[PDB]
Amino acid sequence: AKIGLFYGTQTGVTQTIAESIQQEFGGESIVDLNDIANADASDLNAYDYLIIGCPTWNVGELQSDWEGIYDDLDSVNFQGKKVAYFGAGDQVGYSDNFQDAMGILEEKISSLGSQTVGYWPIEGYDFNESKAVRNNQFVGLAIDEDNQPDLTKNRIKTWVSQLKSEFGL
Ligand SMILES: Cc1cc2nc3c(=O)[nH]c(=O)nc-3n(C[C@H](O)[C@H](O)[C@H](O)COP(=O)(O)O)c2cc1C
Repeated sequence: AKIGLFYGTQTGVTQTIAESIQQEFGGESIVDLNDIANADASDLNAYDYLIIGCPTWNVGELQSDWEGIYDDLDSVNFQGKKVAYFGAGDQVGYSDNFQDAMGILEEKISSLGSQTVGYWPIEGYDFNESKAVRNNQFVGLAIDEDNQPDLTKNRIKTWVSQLKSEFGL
């Protein structure tokens, strides 16, 4: 598969989202699914297209597995790669840090030469601050199973549909 999806999860929500995304793209022949806990930063070198999934924890912090590999990202050559992002979060309980992890990873990875694709509009959400917002759009798909579980299915479908174009599909 030409697309590599790497996710991190604490309670399993980001994993479920990741599995749905793979399914929407067309299955394992289209998208390789990997838990970042079982990977090396160098594993990211193999793809032209990447999808990064990471939930935010403990007030604007990266999920533990992403935190662990964070300093190793500098060794990956992101030049020429197109990267999309997604994350699970809680806009009500953490309105001042909603989807912060997604924003932290995007800032790092994009500064290393990659091009971010898959921006998502902020309509329908209610939050105060987020490090994942640029030009009034999220840098990736913001899922909220804690407060908006009924919107998830459609959010994934629409986002994947828009992504296909960007990933030469
Ligand atoms: C104690 C605690 C702190 C959290 N901190 C944040 C936060 O700062 N920002 C946010 O958007 N969500 C935050 N969340 C919400 C989680 O990201 C959300 O529950 C998500 O579904 C967890 O996904 P996981 O199963 O993939 O780890 C927090 C959740 C808990 C329980």
